Amino acid sequence: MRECISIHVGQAGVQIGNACWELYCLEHGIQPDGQMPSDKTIGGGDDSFNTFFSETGAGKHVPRAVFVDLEPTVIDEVRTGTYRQLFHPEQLITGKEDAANNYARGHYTIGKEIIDLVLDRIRKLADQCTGLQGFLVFHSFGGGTGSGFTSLLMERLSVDYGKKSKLEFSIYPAPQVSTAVVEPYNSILTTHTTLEHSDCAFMVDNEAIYDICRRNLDIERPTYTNLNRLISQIVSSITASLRFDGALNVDLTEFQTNLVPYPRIHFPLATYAPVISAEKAYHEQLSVAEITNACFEPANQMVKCDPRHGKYMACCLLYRGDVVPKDVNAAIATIKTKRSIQFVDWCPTGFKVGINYQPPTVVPGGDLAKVQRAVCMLSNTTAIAEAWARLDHKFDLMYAKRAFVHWYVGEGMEEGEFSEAREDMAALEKDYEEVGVD
Amino acid sequence: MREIVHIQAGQCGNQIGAKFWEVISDEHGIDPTGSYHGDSDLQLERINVYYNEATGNKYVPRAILVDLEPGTMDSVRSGPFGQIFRPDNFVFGQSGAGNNWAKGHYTEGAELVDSVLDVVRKESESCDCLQGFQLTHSLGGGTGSGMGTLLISKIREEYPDRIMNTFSVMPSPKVSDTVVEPYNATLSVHQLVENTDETYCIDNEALYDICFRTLKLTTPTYGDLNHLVSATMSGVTTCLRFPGQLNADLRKLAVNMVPFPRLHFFMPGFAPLTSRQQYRALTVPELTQQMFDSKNMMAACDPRHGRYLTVAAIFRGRMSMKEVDEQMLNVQNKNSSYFVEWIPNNVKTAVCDIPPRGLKMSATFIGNSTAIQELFKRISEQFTAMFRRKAFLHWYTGEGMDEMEFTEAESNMNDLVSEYQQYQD
Amino acid sequence: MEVIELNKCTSGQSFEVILKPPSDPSLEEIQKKLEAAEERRKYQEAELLKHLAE
Amino acid sequence: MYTFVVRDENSSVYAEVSRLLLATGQWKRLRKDNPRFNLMLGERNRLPFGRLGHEPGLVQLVNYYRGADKLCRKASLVKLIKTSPELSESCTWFPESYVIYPTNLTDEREVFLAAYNRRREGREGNVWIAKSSAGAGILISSEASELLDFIDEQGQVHVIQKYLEKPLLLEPGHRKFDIRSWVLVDHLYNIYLYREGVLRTSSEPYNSANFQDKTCHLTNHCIQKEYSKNYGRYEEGNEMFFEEFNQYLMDALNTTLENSILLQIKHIIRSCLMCIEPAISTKHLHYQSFQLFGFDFMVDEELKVWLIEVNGAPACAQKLYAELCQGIVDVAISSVFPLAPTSIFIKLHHHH
Ligand SMILES: Nc1nc2c(ncn2[C@@H]2O[C@H](COP(=O)(O)OP(=O)(O)OP(=O)(O)O)[C@@H](O)[C@H]2O)c(=O)[nH]1
Ligand SMILES: Nc1ncnc2c1ncn2[C@@H]1O[C@H](COP(=O)(O)OP(=O)(O)CP(=O)(O)O)[C@@H](O)[C@H]1O
Ligand SMILES: Nc1nc2c(ncn2[C@@H]2O[C@H](COP(=O)(O)OP(=O)(O)O)[C@@H](O)[C@H]2O)c(=O)[nH]1
Ligand SMILES: CC(=O)N1c2ccccc2CC[C@@H]1C
Ligand SMILES: [Ca+2]
Ligand SMILES: [Ca+2]
Ligand SMILES: [Ca+2]
Ligand SMILES: [Mg+2]
Ligand SMILES: [Mg+2]
Ligand SMILES: [Mg+2]
Repeated sequence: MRECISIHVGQAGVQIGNACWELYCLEHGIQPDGQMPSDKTIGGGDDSFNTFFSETGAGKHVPRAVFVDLEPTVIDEVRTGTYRQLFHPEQLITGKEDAANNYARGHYTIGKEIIDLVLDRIRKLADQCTGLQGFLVFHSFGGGTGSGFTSLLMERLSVDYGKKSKLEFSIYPAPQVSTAVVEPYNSILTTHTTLEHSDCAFMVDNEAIYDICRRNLDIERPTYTNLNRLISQIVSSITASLRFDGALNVDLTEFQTNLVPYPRIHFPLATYAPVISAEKAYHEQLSVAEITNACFEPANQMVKCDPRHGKYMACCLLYRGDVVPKDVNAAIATIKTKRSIQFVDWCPTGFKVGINYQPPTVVPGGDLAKVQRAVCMLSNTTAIAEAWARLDHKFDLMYAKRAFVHWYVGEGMEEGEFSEAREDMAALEKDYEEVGVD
Repeated sequence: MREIVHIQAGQCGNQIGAKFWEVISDEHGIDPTGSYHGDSDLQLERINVYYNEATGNKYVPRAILVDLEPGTMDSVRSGPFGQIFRPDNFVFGQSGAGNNWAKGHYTEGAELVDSVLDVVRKESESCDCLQGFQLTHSLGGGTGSGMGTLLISKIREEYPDRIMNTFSVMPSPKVSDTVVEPYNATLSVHQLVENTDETYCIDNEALYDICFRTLKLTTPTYGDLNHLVSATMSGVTTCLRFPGQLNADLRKLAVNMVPFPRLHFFMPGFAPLTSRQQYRALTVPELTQQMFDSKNMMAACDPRHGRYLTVAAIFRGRMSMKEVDEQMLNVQNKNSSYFVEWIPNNVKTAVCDIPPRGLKMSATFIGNSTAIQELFKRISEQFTAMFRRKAFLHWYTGEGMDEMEFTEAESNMNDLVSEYQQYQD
Repeated sequence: MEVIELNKCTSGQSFEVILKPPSDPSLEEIQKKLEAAEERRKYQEAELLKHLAE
Repeated sequence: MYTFVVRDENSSVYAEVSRLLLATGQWKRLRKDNPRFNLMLGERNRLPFGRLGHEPGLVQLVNYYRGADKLCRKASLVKLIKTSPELSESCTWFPESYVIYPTNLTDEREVFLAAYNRRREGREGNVWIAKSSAGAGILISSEASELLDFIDEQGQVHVIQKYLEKPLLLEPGHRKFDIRSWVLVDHLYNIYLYREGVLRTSSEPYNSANFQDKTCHLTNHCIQKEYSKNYGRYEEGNEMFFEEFNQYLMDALNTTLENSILLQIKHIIRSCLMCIEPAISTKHLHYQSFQLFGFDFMVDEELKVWLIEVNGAPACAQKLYAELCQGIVDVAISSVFPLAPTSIFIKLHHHH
C-alpha cells in the first residue's frame, strides 16, 4: 500500500477539500468522530482506503491532508464544522492577512514567510508514509493564494520530493462566481511557474459547474456549497481507483502514463454524468449507453469547449455502479458510428476502462440524487486549448495597458515575469495546435 | 479580525463622521451608550471591524476625532451618540485653522499632529491585524484639508503597508464658505494622488442638487447633505461590516478597483432617493436604473461624459439575487459604450441580506470613472482664475508658503486630468 | 474491436479496448528568487521613506 | 436593443445586413474588438470560435459554422465525399476526383493514374482539369503528363477531377455555364434554399478540341469579363435567372427547371448538409451558428447535375442582394433576436 497526501490551498481549495473528505467519509463508512466500524484492523492495516487515511491506537481514521490559507476565516469553518474531529490542529495552517487576489503577494511577499512552515507539516505526514506515491493539490487559478502560493509550494515539493508525482485540481476562473478582476493575471502567472512541476492537472471551469447546477439541478443562483458538492463527485470518481480495490489507476504514476504522452500537454478534460436533481420525484434510470453517450455532450464537460474540433491523445472511462464490460463495449460501438472522434496519428485509438461496483455516494440533503450507475471520462483533447485561448486573450487586453501591473511590481515581482509567463502560454497554445490541426 | 481605524478631521470631517457612526451604530444594534441590543447575530459577526470591545460587553467605536478648534467636537460629544466615543480619542486645539490649508498642514496643524498619531498608535497596537485607515474630511477648509493630508502623510510613513481610505468632500462655488476653497482643494488633491489608495469624491453641489431637485427640499442645510453621506458611507462599508461570500478586504477592493496607482478617485451613488410617495416598494429594475443614473451620483460628473474603469455595486435586502444578476447584466449590455473594453468583466455585484434602517432594499454604487476629470477640471479652473492674479495668496505666503508650491500643485492636478484623458480614448 | 488486460476483483473490473493500432531549480535558486524580490521591496520602500523625509 | 460587431470589411453580403440592421433602429454596432455583442459577422480565416459563448447573460450568434471548411475546401470536400459513407466513393453527383500533393512535400497519385490508364485504354473521353483553392490558376488537358507536371510547378494542395466533356450548351450560342444556388442554414439547422438562382454563362461557343484557350470552358464571372470578347451579348452580365432559364428549358427541351435540375440540386444540398450535421451542429452548444452557402453545379447534355464546389464565403448576384439579405434577417437573425411572405426560401425538410 502506498499513501497519497492531499494539499488544499486557499479558499477554493479548502472549501472543495471540505466537500471531498465529507464524501470520502460517506463512501468509506467513516463517521465524523473518525471511527470506522468496518475496519477490523484497529490502529493499523494496509487497506485501499489507507492510501488517504491514517489510523491511531484509538481507532481513529485521520485524513492524510493539509489545509493552507493565508487568512483564517475560511479554514476556521473547518475547525468548528461537522468534521472538526477528523483533523488534528497541525493539519490546518492559516495566516492573518490574505494575498488580496495578488499572485505576487501569495508567491513572494507573504509566501516566503510561511513556506518553510508548510513544508514541515507536510514532512510530518510524509514520515508516516511507508511508500509515498505523490500529492494531490487543490487550489484556484484566480485567488492570490491559490495561484501565488501554490506555484511556490510546487517548486519546493519538486525539491524535497523529487521522484514523487504531483497532480493538481485547478479551478478555472469564471466571471459568474467571482468579484475579482485580475484573475487572468494570476492564472497565467501560476500556470507558467507550475507547468514544469505538475505531472497531470484537472481543470474545472466554474462556468461549467455553474451551468450544470442551473440546468440539471434547477438552482437559479447556486452557492459555493452547490458547486463544491458537485465538484467533489468528479474528484471522488477520479480518485476512487486509489482508495478502492482495483487495477486501473492504482497509483498516481498511472495518471501520467495513461493520459499524458507529452509532459507539457498534461491537462485532461473531465466529463461526468448523470447529474440528476434530487428534487425530481423519480427519474428514468439511464442505461450504460445513455450515460456514456452523454460524455460526448458539451453540457457535461468540466470545461466548456468543442471536442469535435480537436484530436484525442488518450482516454479513460471510469464507471461506478451496475456496469459490466459487455454493456460498455456495446455503447462504444454505437458511439463510434455517430460521433466525431479524431485521434492523433501517433497514439492508439483505444479506451482504457475501469469499473467500480459501488454506485456514486450522495450527501444526505444534498443537491444530487442517487443513481445506480455513472461514468467519468478523462480525455486529453487539443480542444481544451480553447480554455487557454480565452484566458490568454483577456490577459492581453489588460497587459496592453499595463492595467493593475503596479499592484504586482509593488510586491517585488519584476514586470518581465509577465511577458515571460505570457510567452510560455503562447508556446503552450502552439504545442496544442501542432498536435491537433492539419 | 481585520480592524479598521477611523479618523475624522475638521468641522465637515467630524459632523459627517458623527452621523456615519450614528447610522452604522443603529445597524449593528449599538445604543448611544455602547450596549448591544440587536436581534440578529449578523450584527456582531464583523462588529470588531469598526468597534473595539470594552468591559461589560461594551462596544467603543475605533474612531479618532480631530479638529484645531473645540467648537465642532464639543457639539459631537453632546450630540445623539456623543457619549459613545472614547473620551481620550478627542484630540483638538484652540487656534483654529481659519479655513487655511497652510495653517492645517504647516503651522497650527504641525503643532498638534504628533499627539493625534500617538492616539492612532494606541488604536493600532490593540488591533489583531489592522486592515487600514479611513479618513472623513473636506478639502475646502483648513483643518480637514490641511491637517488631514498631513495626517495621511505621517500615517503612511509609520504604516506604509496599510490601506489608506478617505471620504473627501469637494468644494463647489454654489456651496462655498470661503473663496479660497479652490486653493485648499488643489493643494489637498496632490497629497491624495500620492498617499491614498481609495478616495470617495463627494461634491457638495451634487449633494445640494440631490436635496433641492430630487428630494424636494425648499431649503437644504449642511445637516441635510450629511444624511446622504451617512447613508452613502454606510453603503460602501457594507462589504466590510456584514458577512457574505464576498470576503471584502480593503486591499482586495483596492486591487480590484484601481488599475493605476494615481486613478483612485471614485464616484459614489445611492438608491433609492425618494421625496416625501415614500412608502412605495421598489422593484429590482428600478434600483438599477437609478443607481446608474447621474442624478443619483454625488461627484457632480456626468458618467456619459467619460468611461468606467471599474464598477462595484452592493445590494441590500431580501431580494431575488437571480433578478439582481439579470438587471446588472442588462445595464452593462445596454450601454457598453461607457465601459472600457480592455478590462474584462469590470463590473462586480455584491449582495447583503440586511437592509439599511427604514428600507426594504437599497443599492450603493462605487464607480471608478474617467468622467471624474470634470471634477478636477472645475477645481483647476477656479484655482487659476485667482492664482493668475495672486489673489488671496497673502493668507498662505504669510504662513511660510512660496508661490512655487502653488504652481506645482497646479501642474500636479493638470497632469492628473491628462492622465484621466488618455484612458478615455 | 479487441478487449485485453481484463482484471476482475470483488469491487469491480478493468480492461483495455483497442479499436485501431497507431500510425528544475534547486533549493538555493529558489531562496534567491524569493530574496531578490524581497530586496526590490526594500528598495521601493526605502525610496518612499526618502521621499517622505524630503 | 441588440448589438453586433463587424470583423470582415470585404464581405459584400453582410455589408448590406449591417445596413438593414441599423435601418430597423433596433440594432447597434460596436467596435470590432468589443466582446459584449449579440451577433458577430466574423472574419473568413481563423475565426476565434473558442471565445464565443462565454459572456454571462448574452446569447451569441455567429455567421460561420465551425467545420464548414470541410465542405468548402477543394481538397477537404473530395476527402469528405470519399470517406463519409453517407456519400461513399460511389456518389453519383460528384465527378470522379482525386487529391494530389506536389512532389515537393494521403495522396492519390497512383490511384488517379489507374483510372486514367483505364480510360485511355477504353477509347473513352479522357480530359481532366486541375485546380486548387489558392487560385484566382487552372489547367485543362488530355495528357496526364501535363496535369501532374502543372501541379508540381506549384506548392499547395491540388485536385484533379474528370472534366465534363459533354456540358449542356445554351442556344443560340453553343456555350457552357454553371448554376449558383444560395442556401441558408439557421441555428436550428433548417436548410432554406433561396428561390432565386443564377447561371453564370460563357459568352464563347464551347470548343472541345482546344483546351489551351480556357475562356469557353471556365464560366467564372471574372474570367468571362476579362478574357472573353462577347461579354454581355446574350444576357446581361453573363447571368441568366431562373425565370428566363425556365422558359428556355420549356421552349427547347419541353421540360421545367423544377423537374429537370432543381430536384437534383435540392438533393445535393440536402445530402451534403445532412452529412456533416453531427459535426457542426450548434444544437447543444454554448453559442449559435448560421452560415450562407453558395453551391456551384454543372449540367451535362443528359440533364444530370454535378457538384463542382461549395463556397463558404460566396458573393451574391447584384439583382438578388436586397431580397436575399432581407430574408437573412427574417429567418436567421430575427428568428433568435425578434424585433418589435410567402418566404423567399424553400425549406429542405430532413431528419436531424
Ligand atoms: N468552485 C469553487 N470555486 C471557488 C470557491 N471559492 C473560491 N472560488 C473561486 O476562486 C476564485 C478566487 O480565488 P480564492 O480561492 O477565493 O483566492 P484565495 O486562494 O483565498 O487567495 P486570496 O486572494 O489570498 O484570498 C474565484 O474565481 C472563485 O470563483 C469554492 O469554494 N468553489
Ligand atoms: N470537372 C469539371 N468539369 C467541367 N467544368 C469544370 C470542372 N471543374 C471546374 N469546371 C469549371 O470551372 C468553374 C468553377 O471553377 P472552381 O469553382 O473550381 O474555381 P473557383 O472556386 O475559384 C470559382 P468560384 O468559387 O467563384 O465558383 C466552373 O464554371 C466550371 O465550368
Ligand atoms: N457635506 C458637508 N460639507 C461641509 C460641512 N461643513 C463644511 N463643509 C464643506 O467643507 C468646506 C469647508 O471645510 P471645513 O469643514 O470648514 O474645514 P475645517 O477647517 O477642517 O473645519 C466647504 O466647502 C463646505 O462646503 C458639512 O457639515 N457637510
Ligand atoms: C449654510 C448651509 O447649510 N449651506 C450653505 C453653505 C454655504 C453656502 C450656501 C449654502 C446653502 C445651503 C447649504 C446647505
Ligand atoms: Ca485498518
Ligand atoms: Ca518533478
Ligand atoms: Ca502655537
Ligand atoms: Mg482568501
Ligand atoms: Mg468651517
Ligand atoms: Mg473558390
